[PDB]
Amino acid sequence: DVGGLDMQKQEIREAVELPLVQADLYEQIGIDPPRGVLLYGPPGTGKTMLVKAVANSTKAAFIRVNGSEFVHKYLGEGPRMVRDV
Amino acid sequence: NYEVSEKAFLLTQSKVSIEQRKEAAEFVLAKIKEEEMAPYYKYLCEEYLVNNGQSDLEHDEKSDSLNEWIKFDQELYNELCKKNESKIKELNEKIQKLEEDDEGELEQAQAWINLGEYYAQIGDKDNAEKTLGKSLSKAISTGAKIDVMLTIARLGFFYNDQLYVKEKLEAVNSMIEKGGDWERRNRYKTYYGIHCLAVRNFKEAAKLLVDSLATFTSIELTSYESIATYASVTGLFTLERTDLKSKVIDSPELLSLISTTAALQSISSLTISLYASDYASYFPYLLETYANVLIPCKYLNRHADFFVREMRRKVYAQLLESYKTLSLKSMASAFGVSVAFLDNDLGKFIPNKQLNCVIDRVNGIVETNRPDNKNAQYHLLVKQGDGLLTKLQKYGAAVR
Amino acid sequence: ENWDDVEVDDDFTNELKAELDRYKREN
Amino acid sequence: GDELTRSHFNALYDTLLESNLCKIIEPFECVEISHISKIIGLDTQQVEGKLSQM
Amino acid sequence: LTKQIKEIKEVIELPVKHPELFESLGIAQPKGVILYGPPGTGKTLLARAVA
Amino acid sequence: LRPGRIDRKIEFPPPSVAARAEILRIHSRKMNLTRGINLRKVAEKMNGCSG
Repeated sequence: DVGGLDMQKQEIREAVELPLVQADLYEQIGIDPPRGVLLYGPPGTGKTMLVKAVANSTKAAFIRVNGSEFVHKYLGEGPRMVRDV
Repeated sequence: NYEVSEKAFLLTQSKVSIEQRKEAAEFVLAKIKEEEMAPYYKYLCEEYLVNNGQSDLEHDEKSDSLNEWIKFDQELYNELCKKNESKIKELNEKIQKLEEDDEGELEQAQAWINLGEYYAQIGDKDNAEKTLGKSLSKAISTGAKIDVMLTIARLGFFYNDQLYVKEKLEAVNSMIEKGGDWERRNRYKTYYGIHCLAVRNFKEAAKLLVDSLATFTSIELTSYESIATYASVTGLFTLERTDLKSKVIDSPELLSLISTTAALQSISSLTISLYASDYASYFPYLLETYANVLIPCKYLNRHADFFVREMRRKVYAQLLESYKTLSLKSMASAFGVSVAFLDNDLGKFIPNKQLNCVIDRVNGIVETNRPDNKNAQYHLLVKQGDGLLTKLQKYGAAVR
Repeated sequence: ENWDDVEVDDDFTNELKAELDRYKREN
Repeated sequence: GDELTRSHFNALYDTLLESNLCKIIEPFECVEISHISKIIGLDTQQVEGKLSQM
Repeated sequence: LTKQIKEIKEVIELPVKHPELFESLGIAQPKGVILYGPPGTGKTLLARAVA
Repeated sequence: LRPGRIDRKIEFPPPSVAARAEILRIHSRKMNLTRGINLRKVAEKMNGCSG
């Protein structure tokens, strides 16, 4: 449902879908797969349906936590909610 | 030095191809004379002691080589010591000034790096081992200690040391974190594969020398054509017919070597005859490869017929599954095998439980027994089960 | 070295080349 | 007529022939070698060579 | 960078490992050291190699 | 820029073709690769590439 990003989506599958299938490809070749992923660009262009398309094609565990929801009305609850994720 | 010790052992035993005796005799008196190693010209007398076809003429006139004098003398010894004693005076003069200055850890370590190669080229073995102890304390990073592993490997190839060289090989390659570094894993596919040939492995050696990258050029130590020759040695044991048509035949690494040097007759003639399961063309390639490959190489001729026994039982097992009952005269006229030599070939295996076969001499036919059975698998666990219980009982009673 | 290096072989040396004699004659 | 794809049909000759034997062995084992050659319509030495291959 | 390594070795690294040099010469150890060049420098590994 | 604070200012030149030769065999290889490629030929293909 989203075209034109095949150049960008190809690098996403290598850093997301690829290490979740075969983990020995990075050990034999000797390349450290990126653990974190940041997505830049002006707000309202990418992201959005891209993460949903990758999560649907992977068919595995997926956790989506909003960046503004970590803070809780209680004080010490903030660091505990981050650990539970 | 080049090749370490090869040309010195080429004259040890040669069954055929007398022309190679002249070339091997001219190479040992060339490189050693050109290099700086004094003593390695003297060891020529001690290496051929108690051997057939000795190339040393002193008390034994039976030498068949064209050049019969390898013996150590004082003419070449005096010429090599003048070059060795002159350079060590200049090396010890510059390094001594750096020891008193003590500026940085690079100049202290690099001073012993040039020495580790120098004491090996002047003929010092135990003296070069003491140089690694000083460079170990002067090591900077993990790569500095890798050069110590090279010196242990280079000096260990002369006498073929499978104990200290093989043990310290994996210690440097492991350390804390192994990783995919090219200074360790690549050398692990080469140095470790050499020690597997002396201990008669053929299993773990087939997972390195066969399947690997396309270069592994060590220059002075080994070459590309030398390592590619052993690919067909260990590749015919563990690797089944599925991997012979992929990592051996259709592998692009061996395709360029066949069109370059066709005198090997190993990775090509033996692989095609074994893949086709045709004994008619498989026989003449056994003698040609045994003479020009196994015999000259140092890590092969030590096996020689021991490695030949493994190749013959491989084709007999393939044809065994291709039929149930077959006449002895029919197979003799098909693949072109003699009847008298057929009984001697199968007589070295069947009684050893290597291959299960039934032969009826009344009608002159051969049958096929059950290759795998449930009781045959449990018999191997009897020796393995009692072998463990022996150590638990013996060593358990020792400590008490 | 089980059943291999202890007894070596001591066979299939001059008898291997002798097989080609009956192959190039009777045929 | 395409020389590029022609190399694929040459590989399918031995590929489908090994697949053809799968339809002959449908009644499991205990079949005659001469009966197989009459169904495929080839030489006995050519069929027996491809039977031991699989 | 070996050409630039020998410069920072005899300036930064040298008096640190041997404090008795400049003390016998009567001079003082330099305070700061700054380098400049095109963007995308590999100088990050240079400061890490001194310590 | 006045003396008394920074006594040594070293200029960092941009990596050249010969400078990237030793970098391609160290920084560019963290893994097991093939030695068949040319080190000086790849460095010439990179234009204006820093460390």
